[PDB]
Amino acid sequence: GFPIPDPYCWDISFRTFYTIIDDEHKTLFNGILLLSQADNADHLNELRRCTGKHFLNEQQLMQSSQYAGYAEHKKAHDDFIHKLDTWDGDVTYAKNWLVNHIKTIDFKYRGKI
Amino acid sequence: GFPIPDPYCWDISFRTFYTIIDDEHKTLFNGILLLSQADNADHLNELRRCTGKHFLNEQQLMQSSQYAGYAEHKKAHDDFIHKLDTWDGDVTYAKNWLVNHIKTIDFKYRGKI
Amino acid sequence: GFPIPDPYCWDISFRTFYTIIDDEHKTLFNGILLLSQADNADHLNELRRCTGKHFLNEQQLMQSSQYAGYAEHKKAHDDFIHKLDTWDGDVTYAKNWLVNHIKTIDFKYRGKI
Amino acid sequence: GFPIPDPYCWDISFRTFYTIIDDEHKTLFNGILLLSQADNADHLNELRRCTGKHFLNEQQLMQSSQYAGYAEHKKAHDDFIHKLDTWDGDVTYAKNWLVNHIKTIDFKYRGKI
Amino acid sequence: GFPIPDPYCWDISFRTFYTIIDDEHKTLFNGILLLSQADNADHLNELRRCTGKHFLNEQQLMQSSQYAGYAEHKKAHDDFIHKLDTWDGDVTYAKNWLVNHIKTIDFKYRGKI
Amino acid sequence: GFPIPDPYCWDISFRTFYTIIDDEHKTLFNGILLLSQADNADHLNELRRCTGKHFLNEQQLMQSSQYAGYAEHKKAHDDFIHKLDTWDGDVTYAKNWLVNHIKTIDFKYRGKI
Amino acid sequence: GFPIPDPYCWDISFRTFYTIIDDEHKTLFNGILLLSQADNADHLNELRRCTGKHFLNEQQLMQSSQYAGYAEHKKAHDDFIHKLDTWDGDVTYAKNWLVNHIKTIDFKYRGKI
Amino acid sequence: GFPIPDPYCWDISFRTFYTIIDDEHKTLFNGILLLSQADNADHLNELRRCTGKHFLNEQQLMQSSQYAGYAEHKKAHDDFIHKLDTWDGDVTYAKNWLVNHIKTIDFKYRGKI
Repeated sequence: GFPIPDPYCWDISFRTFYTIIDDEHKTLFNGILLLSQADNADHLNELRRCTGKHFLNEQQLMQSSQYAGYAEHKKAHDDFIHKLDTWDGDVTYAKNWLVNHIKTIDFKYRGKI
Repeated sequence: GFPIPDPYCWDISFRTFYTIIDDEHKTLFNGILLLSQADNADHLNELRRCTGKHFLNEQQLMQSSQYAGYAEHKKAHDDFIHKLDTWDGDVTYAKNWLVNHIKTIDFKYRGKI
Repeated sequence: GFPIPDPYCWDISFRTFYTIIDDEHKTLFNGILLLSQADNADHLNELRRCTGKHFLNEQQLMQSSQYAGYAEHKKAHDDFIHKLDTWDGDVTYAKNWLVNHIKTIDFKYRGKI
Repeated sequence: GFPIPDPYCWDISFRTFYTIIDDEHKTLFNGILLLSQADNADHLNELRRCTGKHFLNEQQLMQSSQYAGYAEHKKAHDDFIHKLDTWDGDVTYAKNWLVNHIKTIDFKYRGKI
Repeated sequence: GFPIPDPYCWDISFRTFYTIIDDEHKTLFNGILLLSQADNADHLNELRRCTGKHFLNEQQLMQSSQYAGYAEHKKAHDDFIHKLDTWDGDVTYAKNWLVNHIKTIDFKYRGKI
Repeated sequence: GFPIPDPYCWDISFRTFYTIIDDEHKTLFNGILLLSQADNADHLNELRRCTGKHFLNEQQLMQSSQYAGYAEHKKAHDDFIHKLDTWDGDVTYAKNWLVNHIKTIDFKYRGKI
Repeated sequence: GFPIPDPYCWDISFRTFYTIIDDEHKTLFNGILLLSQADNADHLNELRRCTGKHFLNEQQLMQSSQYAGYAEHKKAHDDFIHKLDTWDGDVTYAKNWLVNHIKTIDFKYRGKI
Repeated sequence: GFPIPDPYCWDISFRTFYTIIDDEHKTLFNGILLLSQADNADHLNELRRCTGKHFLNEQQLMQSSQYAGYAEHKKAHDDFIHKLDTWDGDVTYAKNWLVNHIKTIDFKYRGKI
């Protein structure tokens, strides 16, 4: 278990060293913070758009080097989209999910893509 | 039921806030107006090309954020192409179809893609 | 000296056979049509954006084949941008300008770019 | 004169309806937030990179439609780059600058680019 | 039956009005002329590369507007590649094939893509 | 001093091993061939377009690797554009020019760009 | 059997005449040399990334001209990735594999793509 | 003052964490290695091409985030191009130059571009 930032914002400990990836991640932190402030459709739309987009871009980056962990990673992503598409308002889950995802799954592709 | 513009041209009430989308939509209004002036092959070709192109671009935009309503939207598009490919000269149908499509189906992706 | 379409909308007599160019032209016609219905800011912004975008894209297209008539063409474009930036509500001027510009200046690059 | 969000993070009141622009803005907010926590080099590099990248992309976007307010806008951007290149630790200035810049200068191009 | 140019070179009667397409077609005329001069591997390689490339690009152009005749056209292309991949030295067939293909199959997509 | 192919068409002795470059060259040969059959405007426009496009693309290619012989090369190109812009019907000049240009100036960048 | 360079580095005998391909190949020689110096995860990651990327790019190049040997070539590539993904430390195999691959399989696409 | 790798090949101590940059650097190392084996034209062309291409790409990368140290960096690059354009066979200079350039000038932009 990694610490959950408060305020729930990206910090340099999340750096992957892929600047486009890092810049997209900042948008996912932000989407989750807005929902924590107000659980509404606008905020969910914002997060869901940024998530969908980030997951696809990152997947494309993985495929460009035929990354061996692509299948498993894509599955993790798809499971989170499902959660956003069946949103129940569990912001705590989302806060945790994103921190652990970056620091354990994204961190495993560093130097391989 | 939304009002059918006369002359059958795009107005700012159709704005989606995606400038490329709006610019493509203007070409679909125009294609339908020409057919209303003269139901010939040139006019149908023009509309059919612009429709095919717009539908594909918009679909690509939807996919870039893994838009959850993609499947349903694509199906709506494909049904209209079919109509254009089996054209019977029913310009009234087309005039209605396009107004309702933009204002109810396209308007639902705003803020999500 | 060419006729002014009424309603003020693109027709196949304006085809340049550059589909990209034709599709952008359809947006300039629409832009002038809106102004002709309501001379306001939303409508002028719409024409202005489309005009600026079309003129630059067309200019790029000319540059790609090192078109001999570029400088003269670009000077024509810049003059019209200038009129839009100092709009005076002279919708008749604009209806006229566009019709002649396409049918005389743009028709000139066909087959050369 | 606009309120400063606390915590210093992007919110939907800043939406420009250009998703690319909004997503880059989220990175400038985060950049200023880091500096507000720790005024060090890692944090300033992060803000500086994101700022330089966003300003140039936004500038390109303005240029694509030959935006009339470009020169004034670019001069605003260049002044802020300059402050970052001679950073003085004035985090309050930066919090302020960004908020007003978006809500006044960037809001101005909406519908024109 | 259309006349077979002699020398076997592209002329403006083959124009499709798509400059990229026309420029690629010129390379197919050339590939067939070389083979007519000397039926060797170099010449076949040249034609086969240019054919493969042209067919794919043109197919991509067709798909961008969801051209209704794509399937039939692609099949015609694939049948010619097969011939090149099982080359028997029948230059007369190839000379005929290309003239008839452009003037009857390619000419049918004009204004639709 | 190189032989002039008859018929005036590209052959593999002109290969530069840059497939893009070779394919554009084939269009310049064809352009000169048309003029050699009929010295008219359709034919000159065709050569002129292809020439302008090829020279700029090749120039870009040179620039991408910061080619040392660029300035000299570009000056050669610009002189020939100039002859085409003041065409005098001297088809012999053109047949000659192209053959030597490729086999001397273009052959020089091989392996350096 | 072709000679194995020592030091295990790319030389001009490996030239394919496709500069992007040659530049990528240099990265595969380097990846294998590092492993020969120290069989660790960093070195394997480096080679595996460069291999995955090169194989995909080259495959894309093959497909752009509908290269007839694509299937067989892709299979050869996939078999090598498998080896890297089940790495047993047999650097000798890898040194041999790459030399023979370039000089017999890659060399067969020259002039065809 | 950094050690010179022997054999003169890239190693992970040179990583900048910009995979594109690292992969281009590997080509400069190889270029200098060839010259170190045979001081001829094929080898110098190879280094020169790769150097020109890498320096411009890296320069573009710097420009994309409006890097503060660009002008100083570009001046360093241009000096080395100049040495290659007036090659004197001083391979020791080159081995040295590259090692220090990366480890001092290039290492400086990390995290800022």
